[PDB]
Amino acid sequence: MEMEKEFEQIDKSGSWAAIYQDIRHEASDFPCRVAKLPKNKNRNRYRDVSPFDHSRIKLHQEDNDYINASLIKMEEAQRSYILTQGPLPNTCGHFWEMVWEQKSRGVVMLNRVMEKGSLKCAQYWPQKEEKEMIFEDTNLKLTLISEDIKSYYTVRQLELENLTTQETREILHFHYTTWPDFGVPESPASFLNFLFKVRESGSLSPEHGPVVVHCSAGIGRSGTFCLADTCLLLMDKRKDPSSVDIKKVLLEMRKFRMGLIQTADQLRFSYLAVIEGAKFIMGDSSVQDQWKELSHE
Ligand SMILES: O=C1CN(c2ccccc2)S(=O)(=O)N1
Repeated sequence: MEMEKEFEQIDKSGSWAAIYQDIRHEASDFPCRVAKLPKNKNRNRYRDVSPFDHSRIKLHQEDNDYINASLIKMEEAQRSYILTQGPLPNTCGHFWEMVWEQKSRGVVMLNRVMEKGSLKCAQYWPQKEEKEMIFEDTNLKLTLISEDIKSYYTVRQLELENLTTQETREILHFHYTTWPDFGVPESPASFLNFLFKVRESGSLSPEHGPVVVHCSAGIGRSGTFCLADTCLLLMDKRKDPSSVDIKKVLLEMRKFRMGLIQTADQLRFSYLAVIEGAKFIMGDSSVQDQWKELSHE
């Protein structure tokens, strides 16, 4: 595959930093006016990470429709994702409101509530079934139905209810717990095992709203996850891994949200995951169980 040759080429000349910095230089620049309004200062976790006005998700409420989230619509691949920051103590209600209004089925969390001794995300979901959460502001109820804890990730079945209409929906929460901030997965096997788990749940299917993906800022780890998934989907459509230009795809994604993929090594890891994942797309069913093994699930 073209990417495989390119990989060795860059790896040989050890120029990932140069390749990565080039993408940053070419990346799109669009207005983030709403995000910067004074009334929204307390709705942003990082002053330097904001959603573009053109692709930001709007909450369905007259008061304030702002939430730090972006709709990444990949027209070519035919899949959309909503990338957002880890919710703040005051935006947990906004977060579930977004999940409801956008009709999402799954939520992918790639960070931990606490990392490097600091709080990177609010405890926005219930940890015990007996203690449901109620969000007054958005009038939503959230209950833990069950959870399947594994070595490095946990899958929870949640029940989201619109207290206004009393409708109920099943939300699946996929939590990757071993992906360090500004870091990379333990191995592509571990990452791919997790991605396919999300895929097998139907959370990424077009019959549901876009899956919600987030880490702390919603650009680094979240970008890596989406880049890998989109690239695998593309070569799957054509059944031709050579037709995928990883850098072009990343640049296309960056038209919807700034700074996707935060380090040169996260870019390098992306190449590894996609090249590895190609094995499955090309008809090798056995590698999935191979990944499950190596992942030390
Ligand atoms: O790897 C990373 C680095 N991130 C980040 C990006 C900007 C500020 C703070 C943290 S992320 O939470 O988007 N994932």
